[PDB]
Amino acid sequence: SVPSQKTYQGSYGFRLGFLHSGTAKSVTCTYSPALNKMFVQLAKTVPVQLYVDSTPPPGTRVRAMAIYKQSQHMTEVVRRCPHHERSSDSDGLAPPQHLIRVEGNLRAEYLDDPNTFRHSVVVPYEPPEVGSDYTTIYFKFMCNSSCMGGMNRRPILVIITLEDSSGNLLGRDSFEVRVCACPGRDRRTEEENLRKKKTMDGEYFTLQIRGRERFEQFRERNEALELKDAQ
Amino acid sequence: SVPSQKTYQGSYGFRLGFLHSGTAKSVTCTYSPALNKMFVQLAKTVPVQLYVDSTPPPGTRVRAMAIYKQSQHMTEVVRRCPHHERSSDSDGLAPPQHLIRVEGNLRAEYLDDPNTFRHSVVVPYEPPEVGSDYTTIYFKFMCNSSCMGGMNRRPILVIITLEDSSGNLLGRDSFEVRVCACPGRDRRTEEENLRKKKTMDGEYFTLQIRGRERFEQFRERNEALELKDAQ
Amino acid sequence: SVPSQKTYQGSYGFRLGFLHSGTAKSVTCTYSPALNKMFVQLAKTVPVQLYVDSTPPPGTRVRAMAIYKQSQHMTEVVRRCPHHERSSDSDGLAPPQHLIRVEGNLRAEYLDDPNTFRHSVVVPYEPPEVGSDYTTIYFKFMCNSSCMGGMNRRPILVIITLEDSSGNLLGRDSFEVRVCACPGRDRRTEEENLRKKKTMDGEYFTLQIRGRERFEQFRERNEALELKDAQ
Amino acid sequence: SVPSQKTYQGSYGFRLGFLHSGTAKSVTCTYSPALNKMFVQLAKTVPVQLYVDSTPPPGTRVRAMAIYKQSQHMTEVVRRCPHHERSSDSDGLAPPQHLIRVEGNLRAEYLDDPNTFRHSVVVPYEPPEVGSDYTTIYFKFMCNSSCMGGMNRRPILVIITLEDSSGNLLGRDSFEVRVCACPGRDRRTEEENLRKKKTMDGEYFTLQIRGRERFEQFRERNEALELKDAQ
DNA sequence: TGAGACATGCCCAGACATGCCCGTTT
DNA sequence: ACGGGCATGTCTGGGCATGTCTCAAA
Ligand SMILES: [Zn+2]
Ligand SMILES: [Zn+2]
Ligand SMILES: [Zn+2]
Ligand SMILES: [Zn+2]
Repeated sequence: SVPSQKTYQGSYGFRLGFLHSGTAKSVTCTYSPALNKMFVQLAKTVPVQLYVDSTPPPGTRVRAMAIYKQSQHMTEVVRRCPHHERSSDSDGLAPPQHLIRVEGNLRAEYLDDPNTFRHSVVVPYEPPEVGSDYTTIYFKFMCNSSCMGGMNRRPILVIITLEDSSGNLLGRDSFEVRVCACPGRDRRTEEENLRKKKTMDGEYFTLQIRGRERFEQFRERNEALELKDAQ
Repeated sequence: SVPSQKTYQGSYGFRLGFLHSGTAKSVTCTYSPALNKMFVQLAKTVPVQLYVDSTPPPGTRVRAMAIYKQSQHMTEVVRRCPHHERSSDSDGLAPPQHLIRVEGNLRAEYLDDPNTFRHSVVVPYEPPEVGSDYTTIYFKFMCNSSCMGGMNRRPILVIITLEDSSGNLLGRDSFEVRVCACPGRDRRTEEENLRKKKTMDGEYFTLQIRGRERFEQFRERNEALELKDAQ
Repeated sequence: SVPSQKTYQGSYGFRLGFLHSGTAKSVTCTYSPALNKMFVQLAKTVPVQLYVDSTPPPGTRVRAMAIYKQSQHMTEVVRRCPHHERSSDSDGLAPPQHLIRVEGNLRAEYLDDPNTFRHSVVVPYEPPEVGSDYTTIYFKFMCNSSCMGGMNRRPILVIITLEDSSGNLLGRDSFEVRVCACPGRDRRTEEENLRKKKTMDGEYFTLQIRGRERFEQFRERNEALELKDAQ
Repeated sequence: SVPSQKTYQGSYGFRLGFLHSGTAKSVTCTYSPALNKMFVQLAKTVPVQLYVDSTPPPGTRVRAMAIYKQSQHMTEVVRRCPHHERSSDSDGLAPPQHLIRVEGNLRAEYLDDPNTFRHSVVVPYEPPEVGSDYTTIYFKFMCNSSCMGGMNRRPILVIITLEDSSGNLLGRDSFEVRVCACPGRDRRTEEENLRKKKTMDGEYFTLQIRGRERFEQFRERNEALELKDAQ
């Protein structure tokens, strides 16, 4: 079974938010909106902001899980490479197989589901600190997005979800994460192969569309991309 | 007896949906909008969606059984060549003789009717989560649609039924499959054969777009339209 | 264990000889000396000549065995593809797994060694028929040099050997065989990629060789290829 | 404890020999007379010849062991990386953790010396088949020479040794290994960086040659000799 | 540390490979 | 009865991907 990744703000307008990269511990963790992807170094900290309109009811929790992005791999549980699964790199509260880890919260709980066989981590929801309108959370990924025996270069996706005391869904969101050794580089590169997927390709193509009422449906459809593009 | 490929939605809405993606020569899957055919590689994952209207009673199961579309052999069991049939992989819960399997679903069941010796698989039916509005089971075909001493190029058609808790009918639909090597290829090419095979008649509407795949999906997203005027 | 393929005429000057192709059942079996390779169709007859100086002692036998040509494959026994291993295409005297078969000799014996696990066939040595100075023998190969589960396109090598009553070696020889569906074609093609491996490549390269006495060793060495080439 | 590598021909003039393969990135194994190094891909065949002036006593054995080359790690037992170790390969006759395996020899024995803890495999010595004047033996290296949590990019040295019935040293020789994914390329480079690092001292005669493949062949014959006057 | 410059495992668009199915000549 | 397109599985050199080492400048 492959858990959903469908965005769903729920009745609390739950959604995620990230920070920029170019100061202190930034090159060791950068986010590119154009890709909605987080580039980060093995075992280094990645901060994430939880935004919510109203306020979650008592007992509310926040969970984080990973699924592969590509379809031929989804059904495959995202484990940790074997080499690393055998290392003292564990605060103690978190099992060695788990890829994702919450940093700085002894209230965090790790789960290795009996049925789905999926790996996840949960923490009690906490209200924003007076001043800011979000609750930042810290994550750490324990294997490179290219370890053999592990993810094996298969792009992964992190699904953050807001569940109630009973576990029921209340809101969901997600983002792509690539663990590596040169976040800055890999980000540029990828932001480049994109800034080269629009210019490099410019040729035009036509299409025959029968139906007076149908043409206006494709017209107003394509007349829409003509705006959100040249800008 | 012989299984019917009658497009029987049922009284709930047991239909089919497939992911819209490119058709370059490097992908493992790619659907035939037109021919309702599939082009997944050997042993790769096949994402099959299942929309509906009303939730069937607590027990409805889904099943998969293959059939050769060609009238000549449309009465012969769809097995595996003794080669791969003599091969066991990471799956100690799914017989080597069966063609179709489901990925991640320990609730699955593979059986050969003691009357038809038919290869079929039945996996429990789960309803859509909160937010989303459908469900997709992950199928995996274990043999090329051209392996000598088996299917042997004989085109096929997967019959996905929605039989209730007592094996009785309650929904059904099907689609063609082509376990080939370059899914993009035998999709770019097995498609043009229906893009020069006839000239036809009619007066469309002129509408040109932009983009390579951006459009390759656009003109592609032009087939699912006029199909509501014949059968 | 990979049996030897080292040519060895022995004390009887044992060696092999073939015929030309371009008459009757020729296109269904051709030999190209430039390659010392026999191109032949599945299940069709291939004739081979056994030449020997003196005359083998009483009890002498002749064996034929196949080994893969490429090194990463030698250690692999040359079996028959699974599809074919299950067919009535057997005179009865010869097991279905065996690739090589002697045609027209009920005195022939097939072996499936207990240790080497190799497949072989043997026949009592017979003197030339008055007139010719050789003993022709007939072979048949029961799988295409490209059957999956079988040789799988891996080039094979046939080692004919002259053993005594006890089994001791007395002479050995060998030749390359490719089973296919278009011997003529495949032969030309290959005789072409060769007639294109000498002309296509002509550039010269130099080499520094210290040692007065050593230079004359490479001189008389290369001064040798200058003769057997332009001719 | 660290085993000796000091060559030792012994009273039977024991020493190894290798084939003469090329460098196309399609080769799976390829030795270097220059570097006296083998470049084989993961789990592929590496034939090693065994020459001996006189035949050994009844019971003589050949044992092959690996050692890290570098003085720093020369005391660290060579094991398979965590990943490949957790893979039971179609060779249940051999320990899942042994780096070196032998192919096609049921009489082979794998070892885990209690004291030293080193790993090695042994096989009974076999006299050269008539006509031939040496014995080859087939090995496989179950792990790239850079698996992490394994050799981890550390060069190793395989020490073939000839021991007797009562395991006494009889002779010994060795060679360098590297398990890649491009034995062709990797060797070209490594061989090239030597074919530049040295200038040597002397008077060199000049010999022009025709043909890249042929030239490369002499060049090899010549670099091998240029080693027969170094160490 | 920040940017090259390697090192070394792997993708791949574009050929090649190889069994066949026509159709038509010596 | 041997040259010709054809349906399909597959090889391959040129390039790309991804961790890590190395030297000079805030
Ligand atoms: Zn790892
Ligand atoms: Zn098959
Ligand atoms: Zn076969
Ligand atoms: Zn390994």
